[PDB]
Amino acid sequence: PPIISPESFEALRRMRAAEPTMVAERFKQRRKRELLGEDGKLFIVAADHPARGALAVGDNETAMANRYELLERMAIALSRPGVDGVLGTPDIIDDLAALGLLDDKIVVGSMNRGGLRGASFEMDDRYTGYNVSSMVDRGVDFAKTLVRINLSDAGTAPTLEATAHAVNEAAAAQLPIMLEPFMSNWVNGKVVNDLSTDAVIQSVAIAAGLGNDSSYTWMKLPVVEEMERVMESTTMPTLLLGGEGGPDATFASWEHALTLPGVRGLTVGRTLLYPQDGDVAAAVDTAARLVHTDI
Amino acid sequence: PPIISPESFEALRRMRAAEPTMVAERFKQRRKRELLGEDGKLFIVAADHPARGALAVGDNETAMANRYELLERMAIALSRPGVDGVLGTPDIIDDLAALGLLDDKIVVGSMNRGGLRGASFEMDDRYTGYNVSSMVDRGVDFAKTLVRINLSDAGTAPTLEATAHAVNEAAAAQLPIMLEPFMSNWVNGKVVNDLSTDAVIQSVAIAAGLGNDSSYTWMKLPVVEEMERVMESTTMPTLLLGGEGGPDATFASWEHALTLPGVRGLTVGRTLLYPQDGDVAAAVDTAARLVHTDI
Amino acid sequence: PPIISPESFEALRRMRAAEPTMVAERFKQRRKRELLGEDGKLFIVAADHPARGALAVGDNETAMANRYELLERMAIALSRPGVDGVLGTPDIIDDLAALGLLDDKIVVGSMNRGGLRGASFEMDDRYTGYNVSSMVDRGVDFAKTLVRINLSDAGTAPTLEATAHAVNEAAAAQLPIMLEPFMSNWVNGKVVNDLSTDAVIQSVAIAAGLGNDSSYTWMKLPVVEEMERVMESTTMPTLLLGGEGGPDATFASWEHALTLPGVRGLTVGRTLLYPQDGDVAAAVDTAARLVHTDI
Amino acid sequence: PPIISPESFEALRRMRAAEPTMVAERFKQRRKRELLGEDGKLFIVAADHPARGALAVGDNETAMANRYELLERMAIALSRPGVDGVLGTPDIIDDLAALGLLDDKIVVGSMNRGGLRGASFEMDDRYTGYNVSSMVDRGVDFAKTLVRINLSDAGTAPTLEATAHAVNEAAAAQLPIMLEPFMSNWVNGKVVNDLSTDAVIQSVAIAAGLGNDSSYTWMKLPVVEEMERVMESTTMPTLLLGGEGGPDATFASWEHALTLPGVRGLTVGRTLLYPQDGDVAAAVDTAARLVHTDI
Amino acid sequence: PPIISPESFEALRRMRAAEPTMVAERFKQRRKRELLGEDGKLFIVAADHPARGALAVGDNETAMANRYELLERMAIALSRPGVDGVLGTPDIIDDLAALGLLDDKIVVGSMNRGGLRGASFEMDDRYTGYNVSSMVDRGVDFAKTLVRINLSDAGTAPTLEATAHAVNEAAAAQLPIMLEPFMSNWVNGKVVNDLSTDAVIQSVAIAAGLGNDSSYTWMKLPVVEEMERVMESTTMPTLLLGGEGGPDATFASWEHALTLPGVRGLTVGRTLLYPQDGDVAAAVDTAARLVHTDI
Repeated sequence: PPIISPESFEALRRMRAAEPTMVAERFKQRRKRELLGEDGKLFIVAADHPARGALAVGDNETAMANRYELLERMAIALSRPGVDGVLGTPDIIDDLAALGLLDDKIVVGSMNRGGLRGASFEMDDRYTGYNVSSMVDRGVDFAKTLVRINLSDAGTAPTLEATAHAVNEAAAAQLPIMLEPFMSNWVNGKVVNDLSTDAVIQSVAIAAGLGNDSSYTWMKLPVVEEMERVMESTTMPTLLLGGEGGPDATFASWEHALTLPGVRGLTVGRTLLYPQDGDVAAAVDTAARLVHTDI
Repeated sequence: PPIISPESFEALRRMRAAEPTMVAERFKQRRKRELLGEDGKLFIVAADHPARGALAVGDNETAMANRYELLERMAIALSRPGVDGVLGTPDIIDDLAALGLLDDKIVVGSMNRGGLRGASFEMDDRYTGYNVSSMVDRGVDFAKTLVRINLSDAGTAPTLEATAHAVNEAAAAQLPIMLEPFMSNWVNGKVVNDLSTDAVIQSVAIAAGLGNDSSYTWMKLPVVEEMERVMESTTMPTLLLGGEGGPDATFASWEHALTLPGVRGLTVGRTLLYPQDGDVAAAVDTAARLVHTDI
Repeated sequence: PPIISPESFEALRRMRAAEPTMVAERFKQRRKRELLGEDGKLFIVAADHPARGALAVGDNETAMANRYELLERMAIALSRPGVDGVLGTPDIIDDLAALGLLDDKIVVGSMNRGGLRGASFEMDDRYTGYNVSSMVDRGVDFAKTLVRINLSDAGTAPTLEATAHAVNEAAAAQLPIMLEPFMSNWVNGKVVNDLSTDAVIQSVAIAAGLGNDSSYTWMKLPVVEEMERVMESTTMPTLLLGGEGGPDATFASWEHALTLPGVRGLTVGRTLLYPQDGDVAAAVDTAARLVHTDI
Repeated sequence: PPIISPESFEALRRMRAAEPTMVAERFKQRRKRELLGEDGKLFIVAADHPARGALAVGDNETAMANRYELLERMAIALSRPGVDGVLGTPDIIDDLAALGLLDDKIVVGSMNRGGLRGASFEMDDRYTGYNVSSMVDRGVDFAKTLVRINLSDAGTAPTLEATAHAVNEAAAAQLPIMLEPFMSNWVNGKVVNDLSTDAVIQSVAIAAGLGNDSSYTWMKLPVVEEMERVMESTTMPTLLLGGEGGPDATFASWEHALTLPGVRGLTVGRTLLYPQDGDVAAAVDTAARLVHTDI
Repeated sequence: PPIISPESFEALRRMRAAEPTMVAERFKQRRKRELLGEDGKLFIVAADHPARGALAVGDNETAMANRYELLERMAIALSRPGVDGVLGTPDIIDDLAALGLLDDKIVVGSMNRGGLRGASFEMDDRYTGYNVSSMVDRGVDFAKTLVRINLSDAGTAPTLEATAHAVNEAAAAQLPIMLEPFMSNWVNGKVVNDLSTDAVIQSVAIAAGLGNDSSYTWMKLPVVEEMERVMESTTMPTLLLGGEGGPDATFASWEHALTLPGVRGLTVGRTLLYPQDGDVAAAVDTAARLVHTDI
């Protein structure tokens, strides 16, 4: 049985059209919760890919292209016990908020989506989404940024500076800010993130230094080879991401990394929503029971 | 018998040189109306092309080049029952304002016209027209932006960011903002919008994510192949546009798309004004009865 | 006998050097007048070319190079009945002011001179002179901008946006702003304005759309082929300019265009200051009698 | 037994996660001291390299890559008598602060880290770390900037201007600001600082002139050939840096330069932390006794 | 017998190090004087070259490289009767101020030094030194700018605009501002100023037009061929500069130009300081008597 009835969607569409003020109102009447629960772990489902022009999972066009299904898959994930929140661009969060599915959940807002997938300028990842001002006003609990560092692309320069400014603002507002770093290179006209252990470590050392106050910054890192060595890179709270996809082996790598010093949980998207098979509720539970061992 | 006598036009010119404050005065004394009527549909005639250096329809030079005829054709459209409003640049609106043609009408203001037609820099569509400040002050009811996304042109970058800023301001002022997205490519030295179903869908996913609050943003989309699939791209209120031209087949495609979830009406220009045959009223009427079934 | 005696120039020099405060003081004690007289026509002499690195008339170096003669020729023009005012950069206006020659005259300030003549960057015409703030404070009556639109030169982009900002400010301050549009192309490494009828029309449609309020904008257009057709381009008050030079034929073309709808007068420089024969007063009077026909 | 225990690091990781406010609080409760002691000399240990993407010492990857060891090595240095303070990016200082290791110490904050090591854009060293605002608020005692001047790289331009702005702010806040100048060139695709006597002198003359008030600016120079001649370049307080590494000869060169007019001490990192032998305490003490001879 | 004793210099360094507040204090306790004396002439010694990376005079490296000798040579010049003041970057002026050599002297601060000598970007002469704010606060009496205009170098564009802004601020603060214009070209990879009569004239016409108020702007021009014709370029107070060097012939050209309309004196550096021989006092007294005929 679907979490969102076609009747609720009629109300959502109908709301944005004639009662736009209700989006913000329902957002603020939202029941808030502490960032960290009793077990100090966090599990967040991500869906900020579309806004960056990335609808693929294994299926290019479809998958994420259909916003109604994206919302349904999200609603399912959020209904499963263990999921603390969601990460999304303003258009995704407002819908979920309007639908009333964000009570007692953690909302993470994606700030920059400028570096569109496949763009000649995707290293110049400009800040096009949430900004601290709107997050503070709306009550989102967490901020997130994508910081891809391409040494041979001048576009990285303005991105490093803009990220530093984002941290300045986030820290000053005492708003936790999640940075997703990567060392990236142009290979055959496409951007490929370097997932080697040393590259990840170098990206963390760089990202950690961005901002005039790094007391509210978290790391969103990829589970890579030799992960206890990558974790010796920072003292900052870290959340793991589940990229491309590959299945049991994937969950196993997370389980191991999840035990490392400083790791506080997961912030996965592509893999949990749109699993290789047809069972979102199942995939989300696995991950969930991996983060919150229900002690 | 023209809706606009040469006397009215004499009064228009004279006023602009003699009583500039009057333009604003007549604009504010304008009778306002609710955005959405009883049937919740909207039909708007567009004429913001000239300011972007695009006077063609099938006739390059002429057509739109003559501002007096443009205004007449507009006056006719606005006089026909069913037309809720007009979309134009400040120069266009001011004239329709001082000519007393704006009663009970919805005014949409074009914001960016920098990406001139045929320019080497037309992907760098800078904000050269209306801004939220002047719209709020003047009382325009709707804001509109052109967001062409060209993955191989760096000019797209600053346009994405400027559009995000426009939405920030529009949302904060609770001013509905209409975004016209497109995926565009350079082909033989000219910019061509990709009207394939998947391109339109990708452009919507990107545009929707622009801004720090997307609770006041609408979509202005082209009627394309497989349109019920394009509409599964957003939950946002959508208005259809009638590009180039082609006639009965055109109206038929609109009629079908007009039934899709979330579609709220039309925002057409080139086709309704400057109809192939000689009758703006007839063409404007055909579309009007398609948007408002006179229930 | 010159309108300005060396004793008077000596004082001008002494003042600037020894008591700069007197320039602004004499400027504000200036007797002001209504923009439009009883016949609603306007005749302004222009001299803002030097600041743009353009001293030629038919004579490259000399002509305008000598500032003292430029001022004399200006003083003569301003002394002839019929001349309502002058257009100049701050350095030209201040001198004419400190010399006490601006009483009961309309002052027009040149805003942008960045696009220097012969520069590889002359399409990037930055705002280097008067700004609305100083004009409002000083009491200048009119603002003027050069808006050359070169479709193949990226420099046009920032110029369009800066011009839009100038109009924003001018309109908000209720300060009339004169835009001089042109379509320009690079030909043999030099910038040449396209004076064909259709190009002028296209430039007007673009310029008219610049700004968030176009209720205070005027047009400064070149007398071109088929001018009653160019005038069907806008409803805005227009002033004619006399470019290069060529003499009786020139005055005749102005006389004809001067009868067209919306044309309010002249804003000529090179041709009346600097006449082929040397008689400024004669040249000026001819022009004046064409503007104010003593009706 | 390490200065920092596993228990304190765990305490740290947990503070950053659940009590982020404690970082700033512990920072402000910090016991402050006068900039210059009784002997007027200063000895500061530097560790702002990681944030710039430079983890090497003789060992590329490792060395600085492990943040926990970096902090330990820092804790050791700070515990040795003679060390007045530390220079670091916000992430480094924050950890030390939380650890309770900055009492009676001088804190210097690295301002720009944009010019990443190995980047095509490393001459465009943007301001990505501490800014005067956060330093004044937090109570850091000193500001530091890297000013590499590459005559053939346009990126130097914005760096010179940004550095000037940093000095403007630092001076206005009466915050001492340390500039590390260098003349740099591209050699075989890599940036190499010119350590010749004349290059260092030229860099000082340039750096000294940056800012609208140079009454709070210090110099951080490299010990080079003919150093009493380099010191005849400025009247400003200078601190010496220990670059690459090379050992006894190194200490000897410092000892000599340390006697020159205007030299006030050391600000060394790579060499004292990460010495060729396994002894941070030994290396640090040797340096400390070179700065404060205990008169 | 040096003007600045070594005990004075030691006191200067010690001040910059432990009492930076004193620099500003001694600067403000400075005895001020009227800009123009009884004879209305002005003689200023310049030393803002180092900050621009230009230490040469005939001797590359040395000459200006030694800041202590530079200050001594300056102290000598300032001690000679007839020298009204000095032009320098903040680091230069502060030292003199702290050394107490600025009483009853005119202080001119150099604003821009970004266009470093030999840089690929030296036409992009950014504002890196004094700004109006700090000059007004400190009490400097005059502002100075270098405005090199290179028609084939895009870097000139931002320099023209930044200069215009400097004049805006200087005029608004009623602070005299000195502009040093030049037409420059790239010749064999190096920047060479065009000293032909017509080029100088063209540069003046351009510079004079920069700013929104040119009632406080002066000209700093080079003594060139046909100088009474160059002076017919402006009505603005002018000061002559002594470039490269060449000796008796040089003084003679100044003496002649010094009689021209509008010329108010000298602002020379390279030549008076570091004379071809070892007689600073002798070179200065010559220049002084030339500007101030003891009357």
